[PDB]
Amino acid sequence: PQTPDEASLDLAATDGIRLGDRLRGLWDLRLVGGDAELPGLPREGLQLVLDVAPKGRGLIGYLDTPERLLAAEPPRFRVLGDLLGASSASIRWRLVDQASGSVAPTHDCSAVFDEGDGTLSGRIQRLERSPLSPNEDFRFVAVKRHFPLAHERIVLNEKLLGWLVSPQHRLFHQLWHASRDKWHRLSEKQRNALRGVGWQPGPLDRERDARGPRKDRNASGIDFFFMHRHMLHTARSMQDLPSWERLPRPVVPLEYDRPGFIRYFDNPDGFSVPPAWVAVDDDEYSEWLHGLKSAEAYHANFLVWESQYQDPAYLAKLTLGQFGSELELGMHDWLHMRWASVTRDPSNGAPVMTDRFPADFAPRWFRPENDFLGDPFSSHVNPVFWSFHGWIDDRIEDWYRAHERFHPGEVQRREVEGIQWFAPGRWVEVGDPWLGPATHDVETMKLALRIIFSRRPWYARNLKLARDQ
Amino acid sequence: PQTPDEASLDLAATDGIRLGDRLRGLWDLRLVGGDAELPGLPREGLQLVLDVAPKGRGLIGYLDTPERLLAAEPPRFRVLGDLLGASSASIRWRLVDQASGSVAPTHDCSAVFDEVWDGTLSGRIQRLERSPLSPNEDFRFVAVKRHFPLAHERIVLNEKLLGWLVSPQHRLFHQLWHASRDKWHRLSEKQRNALRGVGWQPGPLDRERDARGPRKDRNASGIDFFFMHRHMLHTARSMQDLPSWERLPRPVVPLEYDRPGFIRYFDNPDGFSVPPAWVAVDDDEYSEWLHGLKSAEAYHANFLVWESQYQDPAYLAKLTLGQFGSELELGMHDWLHMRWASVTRDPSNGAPVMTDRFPADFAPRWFRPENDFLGDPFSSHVNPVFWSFHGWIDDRIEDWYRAHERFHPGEVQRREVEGIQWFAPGRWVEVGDPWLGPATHGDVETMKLALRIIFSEEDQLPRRPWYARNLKLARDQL
Repeated sequence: PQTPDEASLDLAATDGIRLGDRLRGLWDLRLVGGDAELPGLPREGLQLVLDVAPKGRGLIGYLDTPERLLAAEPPRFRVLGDLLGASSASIRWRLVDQASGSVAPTHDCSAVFDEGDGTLSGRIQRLERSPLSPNEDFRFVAVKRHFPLAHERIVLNEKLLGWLVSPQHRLFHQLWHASRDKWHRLSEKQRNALRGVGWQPGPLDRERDARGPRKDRNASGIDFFFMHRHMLHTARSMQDLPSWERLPRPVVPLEYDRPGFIRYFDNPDGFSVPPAWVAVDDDEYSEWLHGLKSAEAYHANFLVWESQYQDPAYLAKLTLGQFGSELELGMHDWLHMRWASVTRDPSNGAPVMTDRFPADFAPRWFRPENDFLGDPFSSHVNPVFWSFHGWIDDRIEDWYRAHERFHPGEVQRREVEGIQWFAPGRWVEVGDPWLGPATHDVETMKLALRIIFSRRPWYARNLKLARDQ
Repeated sequence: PQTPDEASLDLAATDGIRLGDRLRGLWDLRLVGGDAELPGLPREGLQLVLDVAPKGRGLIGYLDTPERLLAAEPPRFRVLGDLLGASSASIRWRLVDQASGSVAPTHDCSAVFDEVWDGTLSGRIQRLERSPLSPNEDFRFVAVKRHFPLAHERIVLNEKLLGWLVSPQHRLFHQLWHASRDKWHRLSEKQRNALRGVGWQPGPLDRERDARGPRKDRNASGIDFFFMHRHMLHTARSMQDLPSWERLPRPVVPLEYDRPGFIRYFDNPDGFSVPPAWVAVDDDEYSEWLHGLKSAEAYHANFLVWESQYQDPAYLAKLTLGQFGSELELGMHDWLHMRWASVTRDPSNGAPVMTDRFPADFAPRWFRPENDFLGDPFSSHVNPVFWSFHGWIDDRIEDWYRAHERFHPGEVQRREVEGIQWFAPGRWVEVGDPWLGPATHGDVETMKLALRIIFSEEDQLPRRPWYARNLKLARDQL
């Protein structure tokens, strides 16, 4: 056999990427064995921090006490390895003695990954010791620290929380979305049935489908913006819910800000991106969710949306309906899934792979534990829901200021349903935003939802991969 | 017409990537016009810092004085824009008044990008509080992208060492030493006998050690690679302190996480910054290859892997000294040269040049100290970075010795060879006569004549640097 004549760009494949995702994060480390000890370190209460670039194949990290990993001084031990030929069955890396003034490795580490979000267990070898000596007893078990959920870091008081998780509010939110999004694909038999219970989207016999051919010019976007502004108004009367001023930036890689990287995985402000998960027998959705949560998706899509929707020249070209429709079909769904964490069983919160069936109204799904962002039946319960929906709502004023600049006086402010809104005109197609039957009963909403429905999350049903993906 | 029913990952294409490359960096800003001013800022002496992710389409940055852009406090103005529909003919971004307690933009900027042979941005700024129906405002700006400092502009080589490196004898030696090894397997017997006649065959006569032939990994050619550069380090280090890299330099920290560090990186203070890729005329394959090789994901995918492997006892203990040298040269070595290679430059005045020196072109100007191009062994040894990563490589030989002392104790023996700390022949050291040129197995005009036999023998009329001639793109790159 002949060796390679040159090198090529060796970006990680799916297996290597997923492996790096399993390793990336903060681990609670424990050393076991008669010879299990590291110079100037205790045996228990240690931590291991690992990182791998989104498509990288090298492995970096540090090993020390929790306090020294967050300290500014270089940690005692540094991790250097690579994932060539690696897998859940074999991960290797060396430790570097950063206090010896030398980068030469002092230990050889090998581990196996088992599925608390994961476990690494293996052996450590002192490189100064000869392999011809009796096998040394130097083991370690590292447990990956739980990635804190949004509700574990942003607490919603009982009054607000009681209003969000109530069966009345959950079904309203789901049916309000379901009626808009499905109307264009419902038969008139289904339409007349929803009309019979007053749950048609918009004025009767003049309904405003949100995802049909004329979705951008039928004023459906106005129902989108207003309903959430109405939700923000009532929700903010029960608790201070500040909007995002800017979109959260992706995690800083470990090589440039070690404490910030470590702090990110504690989700301190609840605005961290939950790491993507792998869906059972659905690589298309797993790839889509992964990219949507990636850093390059922030720089390619989210950062663009943040720019466009604060650009007067860009907003002044859109009616309030065009703006709402454009933002809902693109940014809105992606916001939910970027910050979505895995669906948890409502009764105890254990991670579950399956998503709730839309017409499944078992009493457990209504528990406060279910705040899954991928389903409007529960997304409003997540604290992050209000942060980026406040951000969206604030962009309406950028839209108003955009037109006051290029079309002064053509858009008029006006109070609608006790909410700061705008009067109909050249840039406001309608003056009757749809808030459900109130503007145009639990068991009734269930019957309506059953008419519409009677496997991926709701906000992932329209997922589309790029040609390059 | 219909609007999109959903969104999709919108990574930048080649045009968008190159545009972001043109914008990324630090700019000296100048405001011109009767209404040209920004609140709480002077008109002259401003700077603009811009960044775009490797494949990002959003545009971020800051605008303030040089001192405040390097300060920890938030700069006065923040840039937010996007490159949808943008190009050298139109780039737009908004300014945010970070001192106003609001992220709402206060100005609207548009500019055109010129190169004016690193680039120029000129355009207009619009106060958003001012009505467009008002008299046309006079608010222009000209931003000049600051020169990316070269390695020799930040690491100074004393006259003695530098004089030893640029000498025509040393330049031709370095090129012919590489040329002989790398071309031998493709040379006719007429060309081989001709080199043998001048004592420039690679290795022992009639037992030459080609470096890129089928038996390149098992013919001990890698030992000639490691040793010659260790010999070069020894003599060079006797004239100037040339410390090796302990670790490989990390890619630039993005602007979003460390603004001063991002700005300092483009000053190349330690001479170890990665010169931004350039676009080759009528050679997209090479432009993509050079771009990826200089990218951050190439550091994490290739360089960081090499850095790990070549300090992994289990990995090194599986290689003889010849296998190790050959493997490292064919892969990491060439990539090291091109990753830190600044654009080739005219020796007489230093202006960036698109064409590379023809190997058999020995005009007297190429021998000037100005020519320290890393892509050509005729000049790579003159670049200060050359010695940093060749010291790193040389240090890995000791990791290899310790690897074998661990897994094969006593099977590798140290020994002084040609006054250099080396190793004796054995199971893991194929040969004991490293090739340093005619001195070990054998003149200016002679070296020129030999190079002409190798390069000028056929035709000269697809022009790439020496260390890029064996470039290979991954299936995903194009």
